[PDB]
Amino acid sequence: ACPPCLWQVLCG
Amino acid sequence: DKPVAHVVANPQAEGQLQWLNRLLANGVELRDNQLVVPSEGLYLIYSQVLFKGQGCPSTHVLLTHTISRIAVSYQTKVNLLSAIKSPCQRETAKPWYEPIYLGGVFQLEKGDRLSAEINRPDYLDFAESGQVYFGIIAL
Amino acid sequence: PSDKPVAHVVANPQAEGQLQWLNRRANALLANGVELRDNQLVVPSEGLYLIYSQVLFKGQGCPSTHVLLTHTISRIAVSYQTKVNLLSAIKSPCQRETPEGAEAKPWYEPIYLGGVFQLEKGDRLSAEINRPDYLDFAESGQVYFGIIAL
Ligand SMILES: *Cc1c(C)c(C*)c(C)c(C*)c1C
Repeated sequence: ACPPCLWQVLCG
Repeated sequence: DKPVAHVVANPQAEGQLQWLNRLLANGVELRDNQLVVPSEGLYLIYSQVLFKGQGCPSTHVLLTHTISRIAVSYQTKVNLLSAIKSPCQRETAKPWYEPIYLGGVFQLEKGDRLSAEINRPDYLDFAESGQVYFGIIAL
Repeated sequence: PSDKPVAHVVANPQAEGQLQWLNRRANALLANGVELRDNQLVVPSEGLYLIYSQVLFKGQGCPSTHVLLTHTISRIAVSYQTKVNLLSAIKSPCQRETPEGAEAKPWYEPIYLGGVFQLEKGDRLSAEINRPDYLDFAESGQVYFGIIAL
């Protein structure tokens, strides 16, 4: 659904 | 408060990379397979695609993925982020996998349209869920 | 009105055999305190930052299997003038040498790096590679380096 990625910290 | 969007590939769509509609909030819209920016400002833009192939038919295979911008003022397409990959090492059946992920920060203007495109939709892989996507986040 | 420090620089395509970063060509930027000095990004305030970069390598044929491509982002502190790697990757595009019998097929290899780090005011950040001879900036958006405060 929403896997881990390098930017995720900026969208919550 | 801050505009944001995260769209995913339509796995039903054959021979194109089609982003799925209505995920995308606070002014950001999906029109003509592009993301339309509702206000001027700094944005993180990102995307990933996954390619999968059976054997290496010939080393001529090239995969590309690129995010571009069309300014309402410019009306001309400019590449912001782009990468190229050739998977078929020691080419002629062993399956191969190749991801391409792109991301970065850009000043965009109200009404700008953003595209995330590839050259070979025939080689796209939807077997890993939620892993082909395209998004933006206002800073 | 974004008050967070941020930066996105791109390779100078006019610099030959060198990875030279450039500010404010269209679609590049230094905002809110971030500076480009000596080909490095200088952080204006202590805090958490997302750091990222991409480079793209291209080679015409593969004459040795032992080609090695590297890309690394490092940090140097004003307190200690010492270099510490934050992110690094290595890639070998060749698995078989070109059988001369065959002829001159181009290969492409991208390397993208990114992650979150605590940095201190005045820290200097470098994005470097081992083989600028193999760099490809034939096109926009192929090679870049940036940061964003959290
Ligand atoms: C679900 C998701 C994913 C997978 C990424 C990589 C990002 C950057 C964001 C914001 C979200 C919501």
